[PDB]
Amino acid sequence: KVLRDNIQGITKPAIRRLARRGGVKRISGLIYEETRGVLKVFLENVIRDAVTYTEHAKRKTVTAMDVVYALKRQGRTLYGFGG
Amino acid sequence: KRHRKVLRDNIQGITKPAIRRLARRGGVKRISGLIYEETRGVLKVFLENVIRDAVTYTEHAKRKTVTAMDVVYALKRQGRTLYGFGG
Amino acid sequence: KRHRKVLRDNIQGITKPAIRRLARRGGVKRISGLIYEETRGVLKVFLENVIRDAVTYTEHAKRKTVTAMDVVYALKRQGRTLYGFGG
Amino acid sequence: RYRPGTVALREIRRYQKSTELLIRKLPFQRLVREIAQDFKTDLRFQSSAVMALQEACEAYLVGLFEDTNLCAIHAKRVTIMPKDIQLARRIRGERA
Amino acid sequence: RYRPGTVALREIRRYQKSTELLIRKLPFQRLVREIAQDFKTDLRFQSSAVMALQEACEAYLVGLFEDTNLCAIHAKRVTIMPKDIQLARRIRGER
Amino acid sequence: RSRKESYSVYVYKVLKQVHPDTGISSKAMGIMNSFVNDIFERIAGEASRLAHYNKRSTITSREIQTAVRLLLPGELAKHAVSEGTKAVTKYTSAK
Amino acid sequence: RSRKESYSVYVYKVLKQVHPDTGISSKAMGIMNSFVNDIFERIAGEASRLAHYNKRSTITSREIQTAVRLLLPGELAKHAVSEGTKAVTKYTSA
Amino acid sequence: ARAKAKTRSSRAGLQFPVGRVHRLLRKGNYSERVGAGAPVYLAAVLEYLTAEILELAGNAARDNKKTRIIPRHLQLAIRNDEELNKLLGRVTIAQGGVLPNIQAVLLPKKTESHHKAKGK
Amino acid sequence: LAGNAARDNKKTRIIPRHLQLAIRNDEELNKLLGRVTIAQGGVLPNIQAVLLPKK
DNA sequence: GGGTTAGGGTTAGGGTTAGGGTTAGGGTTAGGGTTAGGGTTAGGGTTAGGGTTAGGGTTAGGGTTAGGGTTAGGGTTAGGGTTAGGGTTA
DNA sequence: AACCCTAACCCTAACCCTAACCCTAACCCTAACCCTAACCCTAACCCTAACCCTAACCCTAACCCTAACCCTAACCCTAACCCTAACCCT
Repeated sequence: KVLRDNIQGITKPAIRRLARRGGVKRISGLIYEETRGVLKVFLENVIRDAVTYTEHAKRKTVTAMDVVYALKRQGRTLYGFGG
Repeated sequence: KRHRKVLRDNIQGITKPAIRRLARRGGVKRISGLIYEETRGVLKVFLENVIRDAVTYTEHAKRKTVTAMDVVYALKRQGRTLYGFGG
Repeated sequence: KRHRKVLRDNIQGITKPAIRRLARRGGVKRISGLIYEETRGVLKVFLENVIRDAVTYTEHAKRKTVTAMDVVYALKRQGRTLYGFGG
Repeated sequence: RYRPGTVALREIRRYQKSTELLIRKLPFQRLVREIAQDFKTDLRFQSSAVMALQEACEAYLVGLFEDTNLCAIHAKRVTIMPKDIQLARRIRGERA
Repeated sequence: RYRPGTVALREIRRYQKSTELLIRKLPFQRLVREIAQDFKTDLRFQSSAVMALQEACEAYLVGLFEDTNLCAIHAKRVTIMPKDIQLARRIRGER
Repeated sequence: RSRKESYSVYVYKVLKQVHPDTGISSKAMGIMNSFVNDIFERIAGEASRLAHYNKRSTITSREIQTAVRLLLPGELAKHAVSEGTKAVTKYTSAK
Repeated sequence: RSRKESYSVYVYKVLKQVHPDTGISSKAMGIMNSFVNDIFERIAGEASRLAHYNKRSTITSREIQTAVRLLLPGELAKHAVSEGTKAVTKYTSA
Repeated sequence: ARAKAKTRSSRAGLQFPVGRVHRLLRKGNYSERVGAGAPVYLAAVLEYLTAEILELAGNAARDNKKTRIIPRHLQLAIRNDEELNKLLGRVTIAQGGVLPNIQAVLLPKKTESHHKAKGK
Repeated sequence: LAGNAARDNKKTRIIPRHLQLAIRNDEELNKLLGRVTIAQGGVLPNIQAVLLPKK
């Protein structure tokens, strides 16, 4: 739990090269806030799912297996970490 | 003299004024020209997929009658839990 | 009613005693694993882009029977003239 | 001559306030029978099955038309384009 | 003097031909820890878990940006708009 | 006569309890019957996987209570959890 | 310490059979291990529902053969079906 | 030890069957051993959901002067609540219909200025 | 604003009612003329939700 | 679930012309990029110390199962409380 | 927000096993926790080089006009195709 200086963790030049990987050439101005809000909502959902899972297992450590299972339940079968 | 099977004019079963009131239910005011063919092709592809799924299901059950339960199960497997008919 | 064999020959018949017999006339001695399958497919276009020409020719004269006089004009467009059965 | 712009909304409200079928039954049954004959011959159909098929097709068509209209109205255009359907299908992930 | 229009494509190709991480680790860990503290206190995090979280977030952001660019380029506009993200989220069914 | 299982008496009793002088229609009964069987295989199906992921095989009251917060959203999940806790308390109080 | 089940020897043997002088990497082994377990619960999971829908409880060779055409697309489904039929024929022969 | 008729089972107004779920879960190939408090929780959750759906559909049915629960009423009630729509987002009710809602940005003339002149 | 408010009633003439409807609608114009009571303009059709026959 | 014989009336399918909706051409005047410069702030080594992670006997409170009794529960059956259309009134 | 005349489907009783809910004893099998020690999360810092931040000059890009003409908007006589009972079987 830090101050409200981590929510603004997404800069502006660093997100320019991030969108360039998909094929975006020019962005805008309010994108730095809209993308941050969408990422915050999605992360709240995934964190809530992982918390419910670790509460079912009666554990206090969010492991990679629980995150993979929550992502698969949402509809994103992530590979690599876990099993 | 006494035979005949099926043809292919049934593919053009979607008219033009009848599809105008169909799109008006969702909120469409004006359509176009090639929509009558694009929508027909998309409907044909989707119906081929659903019919293939129902045929595979009725072949698993070793039946020749496509019932409503098999169609509902195939739609739920695709991602459309249809209610009303079946159980 | 009608016969259940409405398949109308799903490109079959020409199998082992036919493809091998046709290849033995040219000079083919042995046949590998695949060889077939596509052998019945390469002959589908030969009847797809030839019989359509005869149908289009018979449609111009307001007829409905593809006689032997129209099958020679379709093959002459591709570049394979046949003598004898045409006339 | 009066300006159009009111009969369309009236027809939209009338068709939205009613739950009647728009597509016929026998043509759809013949179409699905011809489609089923392409995979395996000697196949029959029922009434509830084709009814559920017609309902699912109507729902899918309504959703696709609504998505197309919502995509076209956001580009300062009251009408839709034939490419908008392919765009919506590519976004939704139906054809990739 | 090079005219603009080539450095962007060069950077795009360079970032597409490489598989390196772009977002940091400690800020993301602090962010997810602050988010987890809103539901229940006394919670910890691992390394593979936050790595998978960062990978999933990067994939989701890449997909969202690609969808936004594909929606914006079809309206005779080379740039994207803040409403295009909400439009793509409404079409995909995320809201 | 192999009769089929259907939820009709309980549905009618619930409807009469929450709304007097009311009833169900023809297709509405089949719609509710297909809706009950749909969520019946969704909530109970996740409990088996949740028990298997922890090397267990006992689906008790906590396995169903935790599955509520996963399927149900927010306010409905808390209400269902409170109702289930009150029900299990009334059950454990008197048999 | 209780060992963990992983598909490594069979994967390496298959890779050596289809491509000599080749091998697997570090994360590629975990990716393939997570990919095998994903389809393992998808094909076998549909067979149970297909057997329960017909008031049965026997998952034989036909229950897995029919599930191929549902999960796999077109050409891959026919190839997998042919491979499974040839395998069950070689098994029933000797 | 029969004594008198001890009425229970459907206690606390729980009209849902507290037992058929346990019978359907044992033979449903879900788990090897099933507990006793799980069927009670499942029945309570199902009954609460059904009661909420019925009480939210009846109020919409009474608005159109209809004391019957038609599929149109259920479709209008499910697509109205936020949580009910988020839970049943992919479910399509047969013979339901779309919610009556128009759309803005439809007239292109808006201002309708005088392109001609006052004097002919 | 008055013309835009009057064009909705199929009347191309600005009346004091249309002026009152247009003034009491914009947020920037409401804070300026908040103490101004336009004669022959009425009020705005605003009814509380508790007064309506709900459930 | 198919397949028959009336029928007939709502629905589908032939002209038509006139009004506003894309499309085509010319600056336009506001709008992103970059290369020259500098002042970082994130990319790498050395630790080391506490704050967590990770296996193992041992219960007793958490469960699982073969037997009844039985309250609650499942197909039929009326006659009445508002539900659909048709002229009126609005 | 005629609500009514039409009017059958939602409508309260009732009801006969009745098939599942509960009982009643046995078991039996399913979670902490206290020793513990190992390695991974985190805590201060140095450098220095690619990485990042900030003005000037200007060449394409989006938008607002102007005329312009061809497609989709709205009857009309139909009269073919879509329903609406009623049995009848295989």
